[PDB]
Amino acid sequence: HHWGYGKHNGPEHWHKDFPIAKGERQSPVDIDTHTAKYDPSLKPLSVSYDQATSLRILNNGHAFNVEFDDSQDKAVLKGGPLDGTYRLIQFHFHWGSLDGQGSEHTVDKKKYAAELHLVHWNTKYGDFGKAVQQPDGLAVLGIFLKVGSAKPGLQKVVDVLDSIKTKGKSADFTNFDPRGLLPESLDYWTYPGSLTTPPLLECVTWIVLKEPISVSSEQVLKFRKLNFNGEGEPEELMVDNWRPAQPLKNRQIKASFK
Ligand SMILES: C[C@@H](CNC(=O)c1ccc(S(N)(=O)=O)cc1)Cn1ccc2ccccc21
Ligand SMILES: [Hg+2]
Ligand SMILES: [Zn+2]
Repeated sequence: HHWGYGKHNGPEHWHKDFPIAKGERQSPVDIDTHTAKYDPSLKPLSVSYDQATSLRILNNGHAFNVEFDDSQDKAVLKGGPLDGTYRLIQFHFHWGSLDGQGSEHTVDKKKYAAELHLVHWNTKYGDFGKAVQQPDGLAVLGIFLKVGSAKPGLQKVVDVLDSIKTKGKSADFTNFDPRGLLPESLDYWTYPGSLTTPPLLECVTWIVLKEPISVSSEQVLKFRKLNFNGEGEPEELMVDNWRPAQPLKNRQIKASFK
């Protein structure tokens, strides 16, 4: 009865309504560093978020999304393994109920406390709706979060969570700079995959950053006080909204560094 991350409608049940869940290029996957192939022909990533227009933040019952104005080429991603220009449309997180779990992708079986997804769509296709119908329609920039010192750029996001506590609530969120959530280095692994939540469409080129960002115990704690439920329903904490690693099948993970 509409997907979730619970015992009764969680990841292992998604295949009943979304048959593609057992396909050939499903995400997330485990990054085995010793089998990733160094590819010297990969180009440096090109992140241009200087004219980024954030609009609002909302709780959709699965996670919280900060949306951006993508009517024009304001914030894009170019280079790396990409072909063409991809527009930033929204970013969201996946997190756990404990510091030792949260991320969707793992590195050599190791799980991080959470994972950030910056979602972009191929401008060649006109609009997001069309992009989700093509093999190279999306580009998701994934960043891992580990518990340590505080991250300044994340605090503004943390402060407003109280106003979007339950399903369906939103709040205006203008003038937010995404550049405050990037690690120093832009080295990455890349592979062809899918969305990690229903519809689970196989239209994504995944770009996972090697270097994770640090956030405090207090910062992640705040994420854990959100609700899956809308106002007036019984309370169900929003935690562990992540999908388990899927088999790689016949794909190869390419690294941009040695
Ligand atoms: C795609 C959904 C919207 N979902 C996403 O855009 C999305 C983006 C990134 C991730 S993640 N975590 O992999 O980065 C997950 C979801 C709408 N929608 C629902 C049914 C549906 C059918 C056709 C087209 C769009 C449709
Ligand atoms: Hg697709
Ligand atoms: Zn995601």
